[PDB]
Formats: sequence, C-alpha cells, structure tokens
Amino acid sequence: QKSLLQQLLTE
Amino acid sequence: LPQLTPTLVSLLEVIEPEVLYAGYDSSVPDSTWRIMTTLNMLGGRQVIAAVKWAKAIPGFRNLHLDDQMTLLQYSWMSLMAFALGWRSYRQSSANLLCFAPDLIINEQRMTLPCMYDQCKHMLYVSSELHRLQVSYEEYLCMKTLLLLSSVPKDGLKSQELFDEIRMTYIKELGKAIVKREGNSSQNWQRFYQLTKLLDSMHEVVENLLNYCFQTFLDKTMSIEFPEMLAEIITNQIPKYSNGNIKKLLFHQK
Ligand SMILES: CC1=C[C@@H]2[C@H]([C@@H](O)C[C@@]3(C)[C@H]2C[C@@H](C)[C@]3(O)C(=O)CO)[C@@]2(C)Cc3cnn(-c4ccccc4)c3C=C12
Repeated sequence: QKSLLQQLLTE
Repeated sequence: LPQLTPTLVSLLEVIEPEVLYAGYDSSVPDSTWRIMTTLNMLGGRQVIAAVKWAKAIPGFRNLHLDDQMTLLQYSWMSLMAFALGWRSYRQSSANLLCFAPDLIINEQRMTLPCMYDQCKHMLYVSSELHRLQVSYEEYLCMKTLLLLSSVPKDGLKSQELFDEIRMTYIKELGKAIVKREGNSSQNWQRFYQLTKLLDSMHEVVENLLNYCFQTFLDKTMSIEFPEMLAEIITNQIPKYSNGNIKKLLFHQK
C-alpha cells in the first residue's frame, strides 16, 4: 500500500 | 578542540528541524474557521518535518518500524505543542503563539469567537517554559523524551531497546541541568520541576486532542485537514479511547 507515515519512515 | 567530538546533546541540536514558513496570503483573516484550516495545513508540514527529525534521533530507528509508528502517532500532538510553546517563548516578551515567522496569532486573533479555548492550552506550555527559564539544551532533551512518553498498554516489539533509549535521554537531560548554572541542591529540585512539566504535557495534549478529534469527525463544520495528518488521526482516535494507551509518568502525583 502506502500509508503516508509508514512510507516516510522508509523514505 | 571539543566541538569535533560529538555529544548526544550537540547532535540533538543539529537535527532540530529548521523553521517553516506558512506560505501565506498574509492578509491573514478573522474567521476562526480559516485560521484553523490554515493551521491544520501548516501542521501537516510541521509533522512531516518532525518525523524526519525522529529518524535522526540516535537509537530511534533501531526500534521495530512498528514501534516507530506507534510512537509518532501517540506523541505527535505533544511534539507539536512543545515546539510551538518553545518558539512562542523565545519569540516575544510574552502573549503570543508563533506558528511561523510569517504566521503569528496575537492577543487580538487569540480571542476571536472560538480561538481562546483552543489556544489557551498552547499558551500554557509557553508560559511554563518561561516560568522555569528552560535552557535550549534542557528543551532539546525534554522534547526527545516527549517522543518516548507513551507506549502501548501491551508494550512494544522492542521494549528492552526502548527502555535503554528512554533512560539515555533522561540522563542526557540530567546533564543539561548540571550544566545550566552549577548548584547541587537545586539540581534535585530542578529535575523534579522539569519532570513535572513533562508529566503535565500529557494533560495539555489531552485537551488539544479533543478539539482535534471533535473537529476532524464533525462534517457539520467541515474543517480541512491535510492527507497524512488525517490518516494519523483516523488511526489514533479508536485507540486513544479504549485505554490501549499508557502514559509514562515521572510522578504518580
Ligand atoms: C500544537 C498544535 C495544535 C493543533 C494545530 C492545528 O492543526 C489546529 C488544531 C488541530 C490544533 C489543536 C486543535 C485545538 C486545532 O486548533 C483544531 O482542532 C482545528 O480544527 C497545529 C498542528 C498546527 C500548527 C502549524 N504550526 N505549528 C507549529 C509551529 C512551530 C513549532 C510547532 C508547531 C502548529 C501546531 C499545532
């Protein structure tokens, strides 16, 4: 998926 | 000589996210509703800036990515209120809320129809920082502790490592006290007072969160929240209720 937060925690 | 030998505190000082500007259309309004929408928008950016900051904290990312999420979703309002409080404190001799260098809520706007009840809590942390004359270093540590101030009732998936980090920063805050001037009896009282302040943040967070949740779910009001922030809120409202949230307190007082 994406989950804005989760995605930033891996950006 | 030193400076070239990094200290936990000197590192906290450099990862501190830089000041954001509001964008604007600076003729800044009187409608309580526009203020909120505007602040919610800036808030979204402010939170992303904070997440990045969390990832730069020594030991933070060495936690299960799941705990890194739980933490940020439990403490964002806290990190937000504390940083806004500090910026408001260092900004002026008193009375205001400094959200950005190009976005300030003064005495006038602060008292528009539905503003004061929301802002008074934000002014609180600002007055507290002033009252106790908190140093920049004390604040850098306290703010880190705030990120680690709420764990799930049923622990984390890195409990051990968490406990070790939380303590590292508690001791780190102790040092910042020893440094600010140099007493011995006051060091105790001083540590008692700051841990007290940290403990009271859960309370202001609780007040600010009610308005945040009430406002987000209304749809009779229709107040805009940015995409990511909206997600975190929809995600936390169910848990914040059930008592699945545990607040670490320095004083059972
Ligand atoms: C604390 C703090 C509380 C939030 C505020 C806005 O979202 C509007 C909220 C949710 C308010 C609590 C709630 C009552 C609220 O008034 C509403 O319910 C409106 O619907 C926000 C995120 C926005 C913002 C833009 N800047 N920045 C900021 C700047 C420098 C350091 C820290 C933060 C801040 C700090 C914020």
